[PDB]
Amino acid sequence: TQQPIVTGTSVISMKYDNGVIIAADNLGSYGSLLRFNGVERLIPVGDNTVVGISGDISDMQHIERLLKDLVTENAYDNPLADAEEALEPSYIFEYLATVMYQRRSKMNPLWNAIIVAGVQSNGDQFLRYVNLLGVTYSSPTLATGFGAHMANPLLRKVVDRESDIPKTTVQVAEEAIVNAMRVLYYRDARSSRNFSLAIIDKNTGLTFKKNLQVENMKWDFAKDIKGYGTQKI
Amino acid sequence: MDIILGIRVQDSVILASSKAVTRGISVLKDSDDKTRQLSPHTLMSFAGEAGDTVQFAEYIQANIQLYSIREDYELSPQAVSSFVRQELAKSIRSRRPYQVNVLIGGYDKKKNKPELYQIDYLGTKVELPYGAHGYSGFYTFSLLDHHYRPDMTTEEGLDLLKLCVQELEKRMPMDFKGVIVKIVDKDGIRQVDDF
Amino acid sequence: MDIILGIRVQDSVILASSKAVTRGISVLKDSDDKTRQLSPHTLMSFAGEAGDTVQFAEYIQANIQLYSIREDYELSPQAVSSFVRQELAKSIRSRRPYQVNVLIGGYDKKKNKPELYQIDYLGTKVELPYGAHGYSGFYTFSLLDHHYRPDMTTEEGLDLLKLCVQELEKRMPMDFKGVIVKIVDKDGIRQVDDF
Amino acid sequence: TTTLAFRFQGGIIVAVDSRATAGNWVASQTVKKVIEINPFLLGTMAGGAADFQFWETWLGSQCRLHELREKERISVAAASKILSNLVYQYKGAGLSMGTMICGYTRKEGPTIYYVDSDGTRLKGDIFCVGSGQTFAYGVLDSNYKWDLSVEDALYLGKRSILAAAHRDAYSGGSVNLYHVTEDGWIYHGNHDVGELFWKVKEEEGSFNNVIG
Amino acid sequence: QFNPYGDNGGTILGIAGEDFAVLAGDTRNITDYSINSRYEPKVFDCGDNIVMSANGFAADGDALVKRFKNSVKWYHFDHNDKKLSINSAARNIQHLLYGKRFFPYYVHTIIAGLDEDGKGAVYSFDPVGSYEREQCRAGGAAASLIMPFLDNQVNFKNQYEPGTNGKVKKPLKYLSVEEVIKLVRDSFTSATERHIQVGDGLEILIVTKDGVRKEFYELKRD
Amino acid sequence: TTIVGVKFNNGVVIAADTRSTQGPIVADKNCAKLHRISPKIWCAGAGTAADTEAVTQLIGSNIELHSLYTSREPRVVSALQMLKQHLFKYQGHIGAYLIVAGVDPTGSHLFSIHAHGSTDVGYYLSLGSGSLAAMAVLESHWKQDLTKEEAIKLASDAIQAGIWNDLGSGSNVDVCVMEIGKDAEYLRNYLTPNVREEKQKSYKFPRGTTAVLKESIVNICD
Amino acid sequence: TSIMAVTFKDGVILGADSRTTTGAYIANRVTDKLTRVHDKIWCCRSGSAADTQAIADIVQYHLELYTSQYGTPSTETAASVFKELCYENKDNLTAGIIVAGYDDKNKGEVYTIPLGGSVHKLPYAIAGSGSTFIYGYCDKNFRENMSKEETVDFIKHSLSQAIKWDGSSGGVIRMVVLTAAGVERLIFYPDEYEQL
Amino acid sequence: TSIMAVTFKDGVILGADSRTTTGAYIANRVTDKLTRVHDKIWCCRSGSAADTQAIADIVQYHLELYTSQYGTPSTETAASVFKELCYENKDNLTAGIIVAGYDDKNKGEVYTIPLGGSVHKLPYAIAGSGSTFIYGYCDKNFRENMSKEETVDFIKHSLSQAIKWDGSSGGVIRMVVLTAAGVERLIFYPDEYEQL
Amino acid sequence: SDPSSINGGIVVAMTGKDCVAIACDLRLGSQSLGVSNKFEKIFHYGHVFLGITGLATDVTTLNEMFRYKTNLYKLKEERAIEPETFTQLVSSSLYERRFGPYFVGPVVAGINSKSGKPFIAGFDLIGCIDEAKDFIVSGTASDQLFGMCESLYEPNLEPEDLFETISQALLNAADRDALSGWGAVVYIIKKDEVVKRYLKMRQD
Ligand SMILES: *[C@@](C)(CO)[C@](*)(O)[C@H](Cc1ccccc1)NC(=O)[C@H](Cc1ccc(OC)cc1)NC(=O)[C@H](C)NC(=O)CN1CCOCC1
Ligand SMILES: *[C@@](C)(CO)[C@](*)(O)[C@H](Cc1ccccc1)NC(=O)[C@H](Cc1ccc(OC)cc1)NC(=O)[C@H](C)NC(=O)CN1CCOCC1
Ligand SMILES: *[C@@](C)(CO)[C@](*)(O)[C@H](Cc1ccccc1)NC(=O)[C@H](Cc1ccc(OC)cc1)NC(=O)[C@H](C)NC(=O)CN1CCOCC1
Ligand SMILES: [Mg+2]
Ligand SMILES: [Mg+2]
Ligand SMILES: [Mg+2]
Ligand SMILES: [Mg+2]
Repeated sequence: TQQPIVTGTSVISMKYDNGVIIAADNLGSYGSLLRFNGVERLIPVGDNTVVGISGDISDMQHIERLLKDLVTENAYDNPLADAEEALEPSYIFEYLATVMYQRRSKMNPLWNAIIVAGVQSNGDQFLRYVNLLGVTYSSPTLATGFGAHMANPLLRKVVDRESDIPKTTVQVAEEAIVNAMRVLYYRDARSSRNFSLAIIDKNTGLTFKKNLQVENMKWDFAKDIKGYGTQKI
Repeated sequence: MDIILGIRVQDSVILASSKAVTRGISVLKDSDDKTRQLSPHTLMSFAGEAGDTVQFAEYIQANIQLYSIREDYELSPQAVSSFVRQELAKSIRSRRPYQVNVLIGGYDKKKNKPELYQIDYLGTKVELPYGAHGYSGFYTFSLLDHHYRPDMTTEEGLDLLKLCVQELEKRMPMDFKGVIVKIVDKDGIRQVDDF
Repeated sequence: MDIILGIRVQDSVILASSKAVTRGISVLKDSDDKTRQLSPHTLMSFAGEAGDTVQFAEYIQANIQLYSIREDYELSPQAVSSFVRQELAKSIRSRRPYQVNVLIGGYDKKKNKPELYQIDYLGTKVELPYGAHGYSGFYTFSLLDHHYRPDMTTEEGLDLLKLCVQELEKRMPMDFKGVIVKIVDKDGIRQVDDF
Repeated sequence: TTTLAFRFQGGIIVAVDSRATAGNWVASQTVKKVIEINPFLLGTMAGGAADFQFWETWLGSQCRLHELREKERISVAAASKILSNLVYQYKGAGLSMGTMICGYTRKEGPTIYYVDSDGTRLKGDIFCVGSGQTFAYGVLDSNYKWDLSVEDALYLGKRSILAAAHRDAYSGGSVNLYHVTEDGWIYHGNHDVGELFWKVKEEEGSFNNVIG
Repeated sequence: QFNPYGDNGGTILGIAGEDFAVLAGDTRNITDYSINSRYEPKVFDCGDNIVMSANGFAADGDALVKRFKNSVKWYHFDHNDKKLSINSAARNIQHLLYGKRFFPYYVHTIIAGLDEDGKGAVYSFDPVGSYEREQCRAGGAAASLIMPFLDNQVNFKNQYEPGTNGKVKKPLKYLSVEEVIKLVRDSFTSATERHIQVGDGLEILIVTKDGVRKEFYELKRD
Repeated sequence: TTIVGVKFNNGVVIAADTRSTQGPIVADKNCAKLHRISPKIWCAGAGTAADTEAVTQLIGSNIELHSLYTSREPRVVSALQMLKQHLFKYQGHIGAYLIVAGVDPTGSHLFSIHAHGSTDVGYYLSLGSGSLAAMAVLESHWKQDLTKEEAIKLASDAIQAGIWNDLGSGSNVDVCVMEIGKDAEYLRNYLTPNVREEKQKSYKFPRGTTAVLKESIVNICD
Repeated sequence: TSIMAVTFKDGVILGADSRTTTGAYIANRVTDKLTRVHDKIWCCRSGSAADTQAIADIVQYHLELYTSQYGTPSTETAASVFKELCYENKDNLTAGIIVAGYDDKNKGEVYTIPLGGSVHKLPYAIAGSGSTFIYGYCDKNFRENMSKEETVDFIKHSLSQAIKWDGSSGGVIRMVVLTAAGVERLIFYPDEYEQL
Repeated sequence: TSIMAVTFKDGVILGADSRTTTGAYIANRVTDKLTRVHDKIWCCRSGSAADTQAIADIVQYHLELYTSQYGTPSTETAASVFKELCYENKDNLTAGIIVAGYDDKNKGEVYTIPLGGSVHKLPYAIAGSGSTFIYGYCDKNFRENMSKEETVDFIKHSLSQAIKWDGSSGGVIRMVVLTAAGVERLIFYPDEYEQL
Repeated sequence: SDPSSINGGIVVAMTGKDCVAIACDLRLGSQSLGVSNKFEKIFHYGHVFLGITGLATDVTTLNEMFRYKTNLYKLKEERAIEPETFTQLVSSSLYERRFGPYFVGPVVAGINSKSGKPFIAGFDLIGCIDEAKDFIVSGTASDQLFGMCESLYEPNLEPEDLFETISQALLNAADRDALSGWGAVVYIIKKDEVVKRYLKMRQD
């Protein structure tokens, strides 16, 4: 039995025609205190997978070490470690999913919501979710925390079902993700302006973007708003 | 309090009520009459929370007797039961509700028919051929379902009632010290002394 | 379970134990023997938590019978009672304690004396002229205080015991369906069939 | 639930209802509350369903291993005690069980043991277990005799379940009858309460309160 | 305090014919008032012509199916590739479920297939292992909506022969695969209308002697 | 519930879904959440259904009496003041979450009220269980100087977001447009994107299927 | 909330963020927490939105009725009416109010009223959840008899930090200037204050 | 507690107050919250006195045994051992520890370990109950590559404010300077820092 | 101790072509114990029919209350109350007891005598009006009734066909609910004739 202390907020993601995009802000909250601002919550595994983590940061750092150790262990006695027998997104996910469910079954969970985004060896897009309860699910768009409530509605307007994936380009997809991050900054009280974004493409590979900022924000209309009803001046 | 039964037959209503008053680990009394005569042809048995039962029974009794004097007329069992139900229906949303369950056995002189009404503390009224309150029903109802006929005589009703008391005495955990039986018919109310 | 009594007289120990087995609002059985013979001249009655009672009684019985076979010798009532007490004394600090109260009636063949031991579930042993467990004591003890003499015969003890059962049947709330009476003396253990 | 079993001249009658509820919701009308432990032993369901099922199936495995080792049919006493000792180990853990272990052997004759999740083990002539046990008891007690016929005994058990099926909201569906003899149990069919009620009402004249 | 259970919603439905059996289930996955996935299958082919679904808490549901699938695999290794009969699978699942009696799998389980006489078979389980063979069973969030409809349309309950004074019942008969699928589709569209956790899509797995076939139908996405 | 309000050039528009729930069950598939306080002051309500209706009617009744007393068309701030003071008095026990909008001699207005009696002002607002799905759309697509047709589009799009993504919202979209110098136009079922598909089968029973015990004519006349 | 009021040479300035929260969700990102109870008597609102709103309305009613009979009320009088409501209803209220006003005799004045309903007259006052993070900063940087431009910078820099650290605070920084000249509303957007 | 550690040009400086409380009673007004786990690796302790003490002792034991086998440990290594204890025993600990050390390769380094057991490497770190009041101040006033005298003034002024506002903090301001030159202990009394 | 499921019971209403149907079970119990198999839950005031599920004492009390109110209505208005108007009276009456409510699930059914339009409506315990073209359900087997009605129902059914549909909806829903059943009644309502039929159902 736990309670989360230092926490990370929404992780959002979606599929597009050639790959997957995933994003998460760089904040480590300590309750209402916005304590840490340099926290990277997207962690690449190889050149074909990105694990996005929300929830408890101490448990996130534990999961980082496990993934780091998984790459080391896979390389042992493996001449094809950088080829056919490299770590797939599906392998990395199933490993984490196993751990998350085992920990919940011992009444001592890793207090996280995790999204594993990547591209398989045959070119297929991989995007699947897992959390502290061991619950797993996949969808064209996936998001955690507030992202589930606010991002998914926006991302589902682009890709509403399977057949919309080939029709969606990387430009259109990234635009939707960056827009979703702005909306979350408007509305999530435990979000920051600074964030990271990762694109895993079947052709161009892994593109990791750091130190992005929410921009083109609408605040100007605030000056006209006066009082809460009957106030004029 | 605990066991109160009622059986409506062809020409009468029969009420059986347990004699025990227990308070604690002690049976304080074994000859308690858990009933009041509301009018010459209407009888009400009662069971529930201590104090509340008699207080309620006597309060109803006073009201019906007041009506009788004012109008020089006896209210029908249906009318009395409706009055009693409304009083309990008020009670349930009071600061401190009466926790009393009742059976009203009466003979309607205008219809020349016996009538049995079962009313719980919430104010839930039902007319029945046979009725019971508390755990008693869990034994008696199925027994009456089997053996009861609508055209029975008073003597047949008493034998049917003996069958119920025997079953209760066999399977009930608590000693309720037998029952006082009373019959309501065209000639009014009378008590069976040897049961 | 519920009522277990015990009376030590001049030449014997008499144990009375209720026959009822109640489960909910139903008396499941009315002929239950709440006792086990530990050895030819030692009898133990028991009352308490369901299941635990018989499980404990039979476990003790097995141990005493094992001792008898090993040594070709009967343990004294004092020795048996001490063994039983220690088992209950262990039990009380276990993960799940036996919730069983017992009376041990026995005849010591070396001393030629009857002996009655009362032991509760905590392991609290006392030798007594007359004993009881549960609410039974609250009626019987004062009655025995008055009527009991130490030089009484077995027949006088049974009449004294009848006096107790009558009082319990009068004032106890629950119907315990009478008692099975057993006598322990120099000639061993025998049951009174008509009580 | 309503289950009963009683000893008589012709052996044992076992009768059970068929309903299973989860709160007010009727989960099943076709449940089997009699377990066929082996061709000579029967057990009844009341309380936990999986428990009764799981552990009385297990009991049958223990009874089979007994007669393989001892080259002799297991006694009803021994079989019932294997179950009661087992549930006693689990006492506190939350097992829910109320069952009649019913059988007919040479040394014992017809025998019924009430076994409980509290650890209670009672030998007896008549037992009724379940939410509608009190209704069944009323019919049984007023009509039971040791010198009943196999035909009349079967009906009494059927009629007693019907009584409970009617009044008890958590009992009904259908009635399963069994008749236990020394050469084994004999199934006496599934009887829908919906059809049985009207059939009994007319032929017997009972249930005059109900309009048909 | 940490709560190890959750509710992933959804609903499932199994019907048995004369020489076939269907096991249907909606493809929606939820937590609270959010949709996790519009297409997340929970009806699985487990081999040996056995289809299975464990609806309720998805994590427990996936764990159970995974374990049973593995049970089938080891049955082949240990017993010379013998086919696991539907009745044997049912008993095996009871031991899987009851194995966690005091920390249960929060799922209503249903399996479907053909018995050893080639006839359609549906078995249904409670969370802790009690099971029963039936012609008909709905499970999950909308079970209470669908099940009484099945009683009426599959088992012809409360339906009497016209003009017989309610004395002769409507006779029981096997339904065609075409007729069964109609009832499944109407059951789920009706459940989708009145239950918020039911919708998005319907996936049916049909089991005949020839193998396991699939059919998919859109459901309302609101 | 999902409800929204959007300001535009010459007025204000409000919209709402049409789902009503008791637990996970859809009680009403086409309820009316848009409420008339006065001819040109309309209210969208979320929360306890009876409370939003009762409180909107009471204030509406008093607004009419006030309008007759003062010989003036009612103002939105009067309805706002009367609603919040009423809701504050009951310390949140009257669970009404309202979006108040309308036109009056002062101009066009848009407010929100919470159950405990707090009010907000804004150009775009959303309340209810699907307010986050709606607000996501509003935050993405809203701009200053919207036209009438643009505001209706934005509003209904925000409601649709709730309909599809929120399980507490569904069925249809109701709209009410309140423009200055014009009559308010109430557009009941402005969109109906959740029409039930044709059923696979007709369940019309053969006459005489149901068994009957008694028949009798009921007297409704004097 | 993060709110504050600061006296200076020409009068007093009130300052506030614009974030309203229901849990971690921002119900309103453009809230106006600075409210007028009289021409040149204003207040900052923190705590329960419904409570502070109901109180402010009652005070505005009282001061309007005061003005009708006895002319312009003092800032102290306004604070006294606030106190009276907050103290007598302390069991049913969650309101932390800062009262600030401009007299011509008394110049700028600031009264803070915490949860209990006590009154405290101060040179400057800070309040709300985000104020905890700027006690150190404000104490080190406040000076008496500052200019308008200095006081605006003091509030802007202070609330900027309060906003930066407090998740319950954010949006725009509203301000209201109270001097003999009149009433002036100021607004400052994230793109400006965040990079201070 | 109010505690902090600040990196600068020549290395790193740790700082702390001296107040230990059991309720509102000050059990020790001259506490030493800066503790040595290695020659030039020190830590600031906040939270449970018994927990942080037991942890620090175990770490000192681990680093002593590390030194016997593998020579001088890195500051990161020391922080890793602290984390390992704090994370794995998170259910039974209340410890907020700042680890600070001086390598010759890595110069000054600061790692903060909050309640959960997470690790965060920072230019400077603040912690303890009194740190809440100086987030605003410290953020505005911290600069990288400060001098020794500037860093001492930064810590002194910061903790002075933390002490001023936090009742759970007070007494003397202890400091420990970690550079290539060696280890220097500094102390500052109320009469000096209070009137800053 | 959940007032709405102590006694048990159900009510369902449907519309057809120029007709309406309202039906109810006959059970009254005290949790598990079945007490009465004659407890009708449908009442009428003129041509306006009202069904009420829930706590039985409140069912009885409200019937008595609406008889009281409709009788005064008729005396003052000099005409029978219509279904639309009566629906509003029920809603008002229930909301009057907002913070101490009657634990009931009422259902109004009837044909407007002026316009001839079939009308049905439902309420929650607190007064919220649920109007419907097709059907209204209420009681301890409301989930079951929702499932039966949503599949079995079709528009514009003739009175004789509508009877079969509503009856099968109630019977099969009741049989999957422990606290409902023990007999049933169906009212078929045309413009100027009303037929009442007692159904044969399983008595467990
Ligand atoms: C969406 C559907 C929330 O899910 C809306 O808030 C909607 C608003 C609405 C509906 C119809 C007409 C106007 C406005 N709310 C509901 O449909 C509401 C949901 C709800 C249920 C229970 C609540 O408990 C505090 C709060 C909201 N549904 C109802 O009010 C239904 C009709 N009635 C009940 O559930 C009966 N409840 C009412 C509250 O008191 C206890 C009994
Ligand atoms: C910051 C954001 C947090 O303290 C401010 O104090 C802010 C002040 C404010 C807000 C709007 C307009 C003017 C001034 N307070 C809030 O935004 C406030 C947070 C809060 C709620 C309840 C409290 O105790 C009763 C204390 C602080 N938010 C609200 O009032 C919102 C609109 N409503 C709710 O959170 C619903 N509450 C009602 C009270 O009961 C708990 C649920
Ligand atoms: C400031 C004063 C308050 O947070 C510091 O964190 C300070 C840190 C410190 C103290 C001494 C030496 C080095 C560092 N903490 C305390 O003084 C601490 C307060 C505290 C106690 C318990 C806590 O949770 C378990 C958190 C903070 N004081 C103590 O530990 C004192 C000596 N003991 C007690 O208060 C007795 N406690 C023991 C734990 O259970 C509650 C009763
Ligand atoms: Mg029944
Ligand atoms: Mg939806
Ligand atoms: Mg400790
Ligand atoms: Mg101090």
